[PDB]
Amino acid sequence: PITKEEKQKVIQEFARFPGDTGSTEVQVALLTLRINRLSEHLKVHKKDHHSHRGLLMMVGQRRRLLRYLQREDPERYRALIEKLGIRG
Amino acid sequence: MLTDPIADMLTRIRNATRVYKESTDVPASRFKEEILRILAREGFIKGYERVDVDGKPYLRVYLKYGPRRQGPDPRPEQVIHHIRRISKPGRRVYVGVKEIPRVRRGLGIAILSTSKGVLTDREARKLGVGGELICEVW
Amino acid sequence: VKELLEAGVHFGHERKRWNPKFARYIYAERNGIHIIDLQKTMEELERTFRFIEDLAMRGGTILFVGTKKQAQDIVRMEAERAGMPYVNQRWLGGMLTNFKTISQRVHRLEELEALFASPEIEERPKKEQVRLKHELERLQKYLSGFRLLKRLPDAIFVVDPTKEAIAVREARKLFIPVIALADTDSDPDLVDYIIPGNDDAIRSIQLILSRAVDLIIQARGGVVEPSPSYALVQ
Amino acid sequence: DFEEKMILIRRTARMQAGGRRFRFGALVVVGDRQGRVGLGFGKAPEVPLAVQKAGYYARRNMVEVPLQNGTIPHEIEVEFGASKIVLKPAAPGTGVIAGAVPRAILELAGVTDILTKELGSRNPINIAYATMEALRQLRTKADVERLRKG
RNA sequence: GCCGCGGUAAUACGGAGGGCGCGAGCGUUACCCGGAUUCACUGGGCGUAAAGGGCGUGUAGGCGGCCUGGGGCGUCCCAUGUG
RNA sequence: GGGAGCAAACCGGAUUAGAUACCCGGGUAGUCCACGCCCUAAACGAUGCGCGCUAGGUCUCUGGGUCUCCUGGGGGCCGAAGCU
Repeated sequence: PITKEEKQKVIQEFARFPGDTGSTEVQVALLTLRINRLSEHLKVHKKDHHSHRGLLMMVGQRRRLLRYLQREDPERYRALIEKLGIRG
Repeated sequence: MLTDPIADMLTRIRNATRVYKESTDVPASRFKEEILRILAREGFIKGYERVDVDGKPYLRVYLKYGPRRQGPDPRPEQVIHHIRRISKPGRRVYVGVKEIPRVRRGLGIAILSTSKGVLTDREARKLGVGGELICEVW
Repeated sequence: VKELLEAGVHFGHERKRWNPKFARYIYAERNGIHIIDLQKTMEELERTFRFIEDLAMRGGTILFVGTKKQAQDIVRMEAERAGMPYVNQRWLGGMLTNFKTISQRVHRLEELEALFASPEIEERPKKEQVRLKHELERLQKYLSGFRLLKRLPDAIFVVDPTKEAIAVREARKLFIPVIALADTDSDPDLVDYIIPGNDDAIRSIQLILSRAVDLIIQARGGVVEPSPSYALVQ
Repeated sequence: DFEEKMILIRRTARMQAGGRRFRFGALVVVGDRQGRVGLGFGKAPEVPLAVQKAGYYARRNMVEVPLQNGTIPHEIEVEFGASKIVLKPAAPGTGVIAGAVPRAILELAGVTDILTKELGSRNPINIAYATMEALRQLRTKADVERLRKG
């Protein structure tokens, strides 16, 4: 899966400030990481549907967040979405 | 997640009562206490008071019931045999001054929110106003 | 005098097979059993006897009942030793509620009680000599304490209510003050004068039933010593 | 002894070898006309017997109808099983506007003016017991605040 | 009119005596509202009576916790025009 | 592509008045796999989802604790009030 070690790298990379174990920026960055991972997966196990479902959720959840973000603040929205390179 | 907190308060009350309980704790809400104050200022409950369930501020609401009864089902009659919200979030209910309800041929009440405070089927009428027909008790 | 007696060995009963209603009368759960709060017990005893007394002094009859073995006998005593009707055997259905009709048997009792001593015994075949004689054995077997007054009670005292809740019911439909010694395996609500306390250990039963009859008599004149309580009392 | 007018009488039936056996149900109302009405449903092998029992059972079951000026104290809706019923007090000299049942009962109730309506199942028996619980649930400005003393 | 009636004793058909109703009218057919809380805002429902979508994800839309302040569109009051 | 067993259809044998069946002996597609369609059902708890409120008892799967007990999640039974 994802090493605690790698998972952190992400977190430490998006934390709006030292510490910051949660938050939008993060929750998103994280979901993403999981998504692609899971993506690449199913891109191999088309037959693995149940897991597909999980993607969607992960997928929507991210939608949600960004939406809040975009709403609350556009600035760091463009920022995040940009750095993660999303919304295609 | 509670859509209409008020309708809840009533229900919490409408349930605690149906079983004969000392007091019930409805979650803190200025506007809620109003329906409470009025609820008591009209003699439907012993009264109430603020509390806190671990940083969680609620409102103890003491229920008033009747005298024990003679015969089967010696269950004491209740002060509130009926409370039901009117204006719901799914359908706001507004009334003009001439439209205010006449709860239980006068024996009843009809709390409601007005531009100038929270009044009842008489009070508001006396003030000659109108507003969101919050509900009705009796 | 009171406390000590009770505190002696006459409180705390049924365990884990209770009724939440009766949660107002109970101190704690020691090693399993529910330890009823005597402190409160007392308070209730009061109002109860108050009533009893406020009735025992106005020419009112009471009906006691206890159809459980671990409390039969005694109830038989305390009743005769007070002239207060009672039920020790099978509490027939519709007694209070169908008195007029149950009475019909009481009358049938004497109907025989009289034919018992008579010259008509010279005749009559063995068929009936056995029929009647037997028909009386049982007849007399159930009404031994349900005769006295040919008028409904002004109240009724009882051991385990729920055990005889049926009587209770009858009582309640006919509007009749209900008083009784109930433990944790019963619901108060439908009990007017509640004597909270053990309903099986004859120890508590005797006591609470004893001081009850005395009190029934204190309002009549003739204060004496207790009644035959011990004979095999543990 | 009061007015004693019977709502309805019927002939039920049961099955058994050789044939069906009958019985009769009589529903009766008994009111003085001052605020006391009783509702007794009597069943027995024969019309008369039924009737009577209804009366007896009735008297044994009555209720204090808190009249007022000749009408009810306030409006009331009472659902009893399939049946439902509305009761609205009308100004004096109005009439007792209700169906056979609520009437027969309300007439002896003592009311002279009351607006009504049977809702849901119109079954006699049930509307009958329905009407009762209706009355049996009425209130006066007195016994109203009599409760909200405090 | 709905329920139903007539198979050789029909209060249901046809005549008669009688009776009830309304009356210069009385009936019939047609159509609208009612009763019908039987499209249900007032005022209904879906476990077995007709009625939960095979399940999920989610767009629009509908609905929304607690506290303080600004605006005042909804809402409410007064006056006036109008009707 | 694969094919042992079973098995609509099919053929025999019986049963029966008949037996296009139930029972018996055989038997193909299918049932299997890959990839792609079809998208139905007594697709049932015949009970939409989310949240709040309203006695307990019992046994059971699983998590935590200063572990005869307390507390969290799920599945069953019996049942307060109340509903029908």
